[PDB]
Amino acid sequence: TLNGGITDMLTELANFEKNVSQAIHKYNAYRKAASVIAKYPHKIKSGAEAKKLPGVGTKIAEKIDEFLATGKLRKLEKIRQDDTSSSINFLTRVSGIGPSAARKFVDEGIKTLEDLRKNEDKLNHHQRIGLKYFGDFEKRIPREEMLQMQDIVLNEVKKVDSEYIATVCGSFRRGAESSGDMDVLLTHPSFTSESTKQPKLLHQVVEQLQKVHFITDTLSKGETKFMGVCQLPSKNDEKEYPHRRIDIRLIPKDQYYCGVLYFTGSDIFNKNMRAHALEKGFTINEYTIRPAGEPLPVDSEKDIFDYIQWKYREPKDRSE
DNA sequence: CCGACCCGCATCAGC
DNA sequence: GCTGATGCGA
DNA sequence: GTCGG
Ligand SMILES: [Mn+2]
Ligand SMILES: [Mn+2]
Ligand code: NA
Repeated sequence: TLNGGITDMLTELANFEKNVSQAIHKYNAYRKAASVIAKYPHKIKSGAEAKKLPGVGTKIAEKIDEFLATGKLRKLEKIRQDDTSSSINFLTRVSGIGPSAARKFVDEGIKTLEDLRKNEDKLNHHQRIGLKYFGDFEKRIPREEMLQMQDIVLNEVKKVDSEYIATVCGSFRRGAESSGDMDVLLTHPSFTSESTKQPKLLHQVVEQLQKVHFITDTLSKGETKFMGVCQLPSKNDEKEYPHRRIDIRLIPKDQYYCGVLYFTGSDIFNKNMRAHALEKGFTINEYTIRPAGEPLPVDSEKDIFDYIQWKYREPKDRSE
């Protein structure tokens, strides 16, 4: 329920705008109208009614009519049948395949996972992992596993250096009963915004997690960001836990809190809070919040909230 | 009528 | 080689 | 797509 009929239709319209139309802003517009209609409390019984809401303009209001009147969106119907667009859309679901490669692949007739597997040369490194773990990466990871996942990371990071500070942020920090990836925030004293008193700080952590057979594959690895694959150690004659995504960020200690607010999200919430900082006369990024002038001081997450006249929303409520 | 819409890493285009 | 643009995903 | 200059 919950105007679910509309919000699906919108969300579906959005995924076709990103993946097929490569119209990133129409995608955002649709998801937006969707997240708003989702908060509206009433059963929308009219396009005009929905048009009262912000984010709902005419076109979406037109579409709500066709939907409410026919239980169907003839555009969406056509799109779902369409071999080309159905494929470009599907392949996006492989990490490393955005809309741009999706369309290359379908142009050359590559349209399925089977077609991808027997085209391994035509896949860069990332897309080859994305295929190899296509299943696992769409599986949700239970909080019970998030915890097992947390222990290993905190345990191994301190084994490298007792001065590191590692914080699982993301859906996890928001109490969510299950999460998609493992987002992890990392800080060390040598790395500050002012200076980099030690190198390989991220590397060390990655190699250690890789030494203990926790991190199994790398998608992208820089000085300050890691994107990777990891796997709980299993038991004897027992099923192998699924392969899971993990993102590690090395934030300057001085900007720790601007990084927490950011890696905690949510993404809809983040753009919702960033878009309110601009109108309140501010710019908020994972490092700083600026007036764009000099770095405003920060020693709490709420500090950022008051700056834009926002009541502090406990991490559990930033699920927008 | 029209422009705006909230950064790190890999790969590629081009010099 | 190098820089800068683009894709992709946080 | 939607909104505001
Ligand atoms: Mn996450
Ligand atoms: Mn993530
Ligand atoms: Na993808």
